[PDB]
Amino acid sequence: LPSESMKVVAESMGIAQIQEETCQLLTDEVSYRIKEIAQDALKFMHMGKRQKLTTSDIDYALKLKNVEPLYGFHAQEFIPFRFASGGGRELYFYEEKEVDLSDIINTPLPRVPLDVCLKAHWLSIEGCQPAIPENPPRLKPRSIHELSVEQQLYYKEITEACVGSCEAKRAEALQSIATDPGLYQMLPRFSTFISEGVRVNVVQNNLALLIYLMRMVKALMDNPTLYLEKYVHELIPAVMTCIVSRQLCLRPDVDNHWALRDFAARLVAQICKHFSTTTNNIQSRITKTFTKSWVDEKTPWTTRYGSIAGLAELGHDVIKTLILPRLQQEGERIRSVLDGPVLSNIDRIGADHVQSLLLKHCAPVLAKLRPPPDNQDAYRAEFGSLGPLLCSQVVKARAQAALQ
Amino acid sequence: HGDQECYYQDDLRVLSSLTKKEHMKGNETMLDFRTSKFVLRISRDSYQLLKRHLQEKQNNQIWNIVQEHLYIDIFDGMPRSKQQIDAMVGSLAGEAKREANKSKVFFGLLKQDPNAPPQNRIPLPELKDSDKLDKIMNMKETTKRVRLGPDCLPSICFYTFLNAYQGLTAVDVTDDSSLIAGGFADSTVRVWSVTPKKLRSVKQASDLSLIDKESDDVLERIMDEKTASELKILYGHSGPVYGASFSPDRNYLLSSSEDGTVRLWSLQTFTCLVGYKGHNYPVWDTQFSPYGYYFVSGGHDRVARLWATDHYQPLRIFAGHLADVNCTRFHPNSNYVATGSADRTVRLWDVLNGNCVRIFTGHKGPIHSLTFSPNGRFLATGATDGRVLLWDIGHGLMVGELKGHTDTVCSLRFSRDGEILASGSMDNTVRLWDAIKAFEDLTATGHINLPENSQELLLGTYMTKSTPVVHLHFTRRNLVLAAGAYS
Amino acid sequence: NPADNYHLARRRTLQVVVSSLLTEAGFESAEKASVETLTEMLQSYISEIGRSAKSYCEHTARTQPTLSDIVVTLVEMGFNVDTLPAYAKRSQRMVITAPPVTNQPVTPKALTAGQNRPHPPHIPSHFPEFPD
Amino acid sequence: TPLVDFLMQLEDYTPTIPDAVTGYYLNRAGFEASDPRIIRLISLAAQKFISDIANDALQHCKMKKYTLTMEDLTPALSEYGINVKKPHY
Amino acid sequence: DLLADENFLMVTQLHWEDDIIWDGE
Amino acid sequence: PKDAQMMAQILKDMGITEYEPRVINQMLEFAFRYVTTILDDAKIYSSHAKKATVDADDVRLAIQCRADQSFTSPPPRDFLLDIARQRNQTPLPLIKPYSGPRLPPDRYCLTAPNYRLKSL
Repeated sequence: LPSESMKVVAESMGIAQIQEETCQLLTDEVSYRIKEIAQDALKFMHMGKRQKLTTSDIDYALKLKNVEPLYGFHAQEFIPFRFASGGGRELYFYEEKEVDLSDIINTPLPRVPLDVCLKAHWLSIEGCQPAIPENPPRLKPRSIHELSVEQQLYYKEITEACVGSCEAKRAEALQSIATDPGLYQMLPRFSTFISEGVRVNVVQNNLALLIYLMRMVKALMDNPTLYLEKYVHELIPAVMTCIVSRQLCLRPDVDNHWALRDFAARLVAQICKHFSTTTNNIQSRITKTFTKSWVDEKTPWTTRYGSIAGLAELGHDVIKTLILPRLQQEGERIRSVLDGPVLSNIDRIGADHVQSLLLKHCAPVLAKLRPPPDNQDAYRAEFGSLGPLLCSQVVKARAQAALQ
Repeated sequence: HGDQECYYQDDLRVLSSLTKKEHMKGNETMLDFRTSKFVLRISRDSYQLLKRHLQEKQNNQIWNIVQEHLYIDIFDGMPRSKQQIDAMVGSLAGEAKREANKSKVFFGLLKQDPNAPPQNRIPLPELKDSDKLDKIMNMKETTKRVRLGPDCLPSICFYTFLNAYQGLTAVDVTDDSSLIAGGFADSTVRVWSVTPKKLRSVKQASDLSLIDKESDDVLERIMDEKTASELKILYGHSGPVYGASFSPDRNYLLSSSEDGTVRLWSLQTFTCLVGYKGHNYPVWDTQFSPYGYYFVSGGHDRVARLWATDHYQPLRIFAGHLADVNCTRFHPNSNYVATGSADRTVRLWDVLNGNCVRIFTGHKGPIHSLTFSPNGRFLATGATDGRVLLWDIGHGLMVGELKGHTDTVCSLRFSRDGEILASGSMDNTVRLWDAIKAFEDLTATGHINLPENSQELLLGTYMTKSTPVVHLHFTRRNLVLAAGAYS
Repeated sequence: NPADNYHLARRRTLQVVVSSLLTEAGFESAEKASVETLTEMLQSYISEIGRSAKSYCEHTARTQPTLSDIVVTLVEMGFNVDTLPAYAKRSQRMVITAPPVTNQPVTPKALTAGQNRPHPPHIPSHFPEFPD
Repeated sequence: TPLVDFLMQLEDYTPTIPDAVTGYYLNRAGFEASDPRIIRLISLAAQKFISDIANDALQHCKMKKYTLTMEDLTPALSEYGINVKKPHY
Repeated sequence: DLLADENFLMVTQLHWEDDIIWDGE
Repeated sequence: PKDAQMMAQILKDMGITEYEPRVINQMLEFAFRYVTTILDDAKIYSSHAKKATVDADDVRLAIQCRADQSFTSPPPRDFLLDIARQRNQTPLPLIKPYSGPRLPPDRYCLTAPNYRLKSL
């Protein structure tokens, strides 16, 4: 240790005018005791099998050398505090050095973790390591398929379970897709089965077939082992079709699910724009297709509602800028559905869903950038769509923020 | 200090702190280094050049330091190659004399074997009818025992400790794979049943007084069903429990810890019975005898004690090491105790007379694992250099070095037949070595010429998911068990 | 992180205890280093009656400590035990809540049920089944 | 015997320190929770020790209230024979 | 950097939006 | 910091690559505790010798009178080898064949009726 730190300590104690040989005598004695303890604290690190040298190793190394592990305070009578340590304090250099005494009481205590249990598994089966989650990772000859027959049978069982005849079968197959480590090298056949399926499954609008395939896409995405952005060029136009397509079946009975089909598709769409991101290829391409779906005149209202759902779930900054200028076209579309008597078509249902989603999204956008003053009739400057009900939604959001 | 060998780097930094006299007067390791003699095994072809440079009076003072502080043990040999000298050096007082490794060692098993000791040499306990009932069901397991070899590689069943936020410091498994003990840093021992049979305590003394003995099933009528768990926690150590050892009759758990006591826990009442206070210092290991009466405990005070579960004081003190006795292992005949240590030596100790009969040097780090061959003829040792050195016991000359592991090899075991040595380290790997092709060849020179058979002796590596392999166990049907505490 | 929450669930419970004991006929808004000092003396005090009352009972060949082992333990720390019935009956006495449990769901896993393969005769039935 | 009559009145009276926290630091030292009233006396004896220091550091703060400092803990623990240390870093 | 493998993956080089079935009939 | 960056070099010179962040903070807390008990005893020894300046012989006295009490060591090799040969000369005792659970005398074991208070 440096001697110019030992003279600062001495003159801040009342011992002034110390010589350099007196001061060098202090810094070779205490630097030996640090070296004697750190060599002795490495014994507790090597028998604790942790190669870490935690803060408690010096507490036992001090107690071994008959020195109290008491730090920051030394009791000359020893009777109140013996060789038991006080685990020091939580330290940071960047601390506040003054807290309020009721701030420490009102904070929630951390959760005591689970107790130690003994689980057994298999490192090796007769020499081979299994891929369980407890483990880390002139005629030309007749060729063999690159899948095994156990793997091909597994693919057949998982695909016949993922078409959702039974719900428990689906859910396991979805978890099996979500965490099989060896599901690479089978992934082309899964991507092709998804893509091909949606395209011949929108020829007749079979909603379950589609809701099961979208859940299969979601189960494919959250698997951490497999490399997906080689196959996302097949995955993205499948989800795009699910959100922006018309429904060939009866829309009114399942339009509630249809909103969820567009709900699940817009979730996985913004999750795909969150991952796999490079410069100006994926997110901007689907944003441009969503905007030209919106600005297109005389749309199908199923497509229009799907395009709205897609443009709505894109995050914080997207919605505010995109909706701002449109504050009139949406209202005019709602007014046309209202005026024309035609009720047996799906136009009225599409209009109500679109208006509710646009209004609900507007409430956070308004709650997010501006105070909640004049929540009664100022929204009449924005054609009076949600008005006081929008203000009530903003108030509910403020109450949720207060609860947080 | 700069022109020293690279494996002395942790030794010199303790010396850089030592600059005063009173700093060294309370170290007690350099105090014993200053009074002992470095052994320094050299050949007679090189000693003639050394003594022709020291007997002259031109130097006359470095020769005085040599003949005061250094022993020199001379042996006759062809000169060893640099990679053969590198295999058998690395210890303070290194490369001990051949006159230490020439004593007669009874390395054979008990019951003719001429290398076997008599049954009345060490007073071993009787074999009871419940202990004779154990060996009847033990040979039913031996019927299903597979011959492992280099072809039928064994299956490894890893018993990982999942949460383990108190640090797991000690594992032991019973000889039949029925119990698994865990020594933890929160000063607890935790017994787990791995068979589908919950851990029961015996009934209280009021309940045993109303039942009768004799009968025919009193080993079942006394077990309390009110107390039946898959886990029993044992409290009473005031420190992290470093050793854990079962008795061969599946009672009598042993545990040693930082507080300097060895504790004998019952497995019928699940309480503590005795606290053996002989060390004032952390007892780093303990093990029962394979016959279950004696036990050896090695601690920080550089001795290993021999206890008997009947005396509060030890019977033998094995006091020749210069650093901490890290490991203590009994021979399969329990007449000999191998104690690895932190001064890079492994020493066999006769239970009679307490004499060191073998000194095995050649490790570069502190020895953290020892195991014996089931023949009793060989001894595998592992240390922090990642080297598994296979020693003979009747000869005591090494050269067979298994050097596949990277970090500290903390667990070794041979197979039940002896066909495979399993090694587990902090590299999170369970390596399997061919323990038949390693001893196939097996003096007047003290060495057998080092080969590089490590690549040929590897059968598999078996990387583990972030989990240091603390224990390795072989089921009696030759199935590898391992326990790790996933980090 | 549930690893450091093994220690911080009980040390930050002792921080609420000292913050509740320095408010009873006393302070508000204490210094930060003065709270981690006093809760370090509190943990070192519970750990010292743990080690010494276990030592006094095990000296008398017992395993669990009675009342007579703690009233000799507190005497050897200089406590004056007789003042403790008056301290327990305060009107300012408060109770600090115990810390929450990490496994709030307890059993939230549907699991993956797959069975194939049996056991060779060197593996008993109580070891885990061979996987798919 | 007052202290036996006192401990028999501790099936009620949750103290200031919880028994899940007092019992944690007792289990760390080998003391196991046989009787929960035994924990509440140790939790009361550890409260009274900290309370006697904070009540005597208040007298060393009135001469120089409203803030507990290290220069108030220093003369308060000096009659106890405990030399407290300033971090000085 | 324009020779990076991703540039050539056909998700970043194909107008796959045109595929999404818009009111198929 | 100044003195905390030298503490990370004392550990790295001892080969300690991995350590907790609270390890440096409490070795500095021990090093501060050790120098304020050498220098506290140094001015006690200076007032004994009646000199107004605490010079280097006072710190030489306060180091070697604190190292004579605080930092002890295990037993020496000439002490361990004398108590070994005094103990290893005694022959091993024979074992009674059916004594039961082999234990020390009951005043050396931890097996007592182990009472507790009646709840009332």
